[PDB]
Parts: sequence; structure tokens; C-alpha cells
Amino acid sequence: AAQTNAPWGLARISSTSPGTSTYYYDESAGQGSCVYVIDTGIEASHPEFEGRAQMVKTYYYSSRDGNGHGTHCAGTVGSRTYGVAKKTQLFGVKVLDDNGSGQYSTIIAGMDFVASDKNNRNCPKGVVASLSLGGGYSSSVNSAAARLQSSGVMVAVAAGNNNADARNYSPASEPSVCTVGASDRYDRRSSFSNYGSVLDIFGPGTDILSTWIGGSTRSISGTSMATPHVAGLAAYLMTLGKTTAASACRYIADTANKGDLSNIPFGTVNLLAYNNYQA
Repeated sequence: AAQTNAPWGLARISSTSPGTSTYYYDESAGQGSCVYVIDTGIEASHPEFEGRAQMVKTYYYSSRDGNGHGTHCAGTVGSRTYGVAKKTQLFGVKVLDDNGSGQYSTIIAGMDFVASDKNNRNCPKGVVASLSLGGGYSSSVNSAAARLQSSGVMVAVAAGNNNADARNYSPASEPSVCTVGASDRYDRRSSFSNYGSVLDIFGPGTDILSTWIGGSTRSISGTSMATPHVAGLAAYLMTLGKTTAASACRYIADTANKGDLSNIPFGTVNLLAYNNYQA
């Protein structure tokens, strides 16, 4: 399948070269997979989600996304126009308030929630969790991410936006999950992207168009935007049967575009997520 005039990041993930604008992907499109977006919520009524999104959990007075961040990330995972995996099922877990903040204890509870809640959902092709969040190093936060991964969920986490080594941030620094840095449309490391040995992969993160609250759209930047590209890619590849939740991060690294990014510090992987789809 070909989506013309796609957002640059979608075109990038199906291309061996920057500078194109059509996204190419297998029409299975993540059908039968599920992606949990653990964030500020999801505006599930947005036409871009086509009934495939729903809120399953909140720790606050509403499950609605009063911020936009979670809706944007969910759109990059699975919206019809802005998403990588256009037929996946999206489940929202609101661990962040409408200012985008959340206590680590709440975030940990949300991760353990997903590890159990997947047993209440139909995801025959597999389960992914996208975590566009983080703060300073916490062994308890890392352990929660490790448990979620161990339970059979492909966990993708943001590297962070400090232009610093991600070893000092959580859940970015957890070795067993997939830690995602950000790149721009010219294949440069995004100016804010964290780096370091704990990164597994880069995805598009600068000037990413996606869904927003109020039935709208906007372009924003962050490792928060790169992470759902990788989460959606994992769901898409799992639906194709090419990999599993336990092996998807490694498979994405195996099949990535290699050595194509600029300003990658010595010791950080130079790997850009790529779907290897041959139309």
C-alpha cells in the first residue's frame, strides 16, 4: 500500500533515503495487534482513530486527554493518516495529568496494569506499549518497565530530551526495553535527543504531524514523537509474523538503516527504524 503526501516520518520509516513523501507498507497494517499508549490519555472520538482507540484506565478524575500529548503519540502509532500501524487497536492508560506530569508511583502502577490488562484484550498478533515519558534515574521505574517487557509486551520508551546520556533517565536506562532516540527529516540527530549506549534505535522526532485534541492536528517535536513510530513499527512487524514482543527491538535494530544519521556521538548506535517493505 502507498499513502501519498504522508508525514515525513512515515515516509522515512519505509525508505532507504531521506527526502521522500510517500509511505509504503503492507496492507495488514497491524491488524490483530494492540498498542497501549501510556500517557495523558487519548481523544478516542477523533475521526482519525476510526473507532479503534479506547481509554482503558485513568488515575485521575477523567480519562480524557486534556493535554494533547497522548493523542499525538497515539496518532503516530495508529491513526489513519498519521499512523504507522493503521489498523492496530489502541488502548489509552492515563498516568499523566493534563499538565503532562505524573508521579513515578502512578506510572509504575500503569505499567503493571498493562501487563495484566492485556489478558483482558484480544491481541492475537501481539501487544506493544509506548511510553513517551520519563524522568531521573529510578531502579523501581526501570524494574516496572522490565516486568512489562517480561510479561510479553514490546516496550518502547523515549530516550529523553536533554541532549544528554540516557543512562541517567528512567525508563530510558532500562536495558531490556527498547529505548528510542529522535532524528530529523535530514537524517540528523534531533538537537534535543538524548544519546548513549542504552539507546537501541532512532525514529523520526523533529516536526512530526499527528492528531491533537479538539479533533485537530499539529506538528511537535520530541523523543516522545520518535517512540510511537517504533511502537507502531513493532505492532506492524508482529502482525506480519516477522518478530515477537520479546525479539522485536532486536529485529528492528537488525533491519534498521545503518550509518545514515549525522551527529551521532561515538558509542551510540547509528540505526534508524525501517520497515523493509518491498512494494
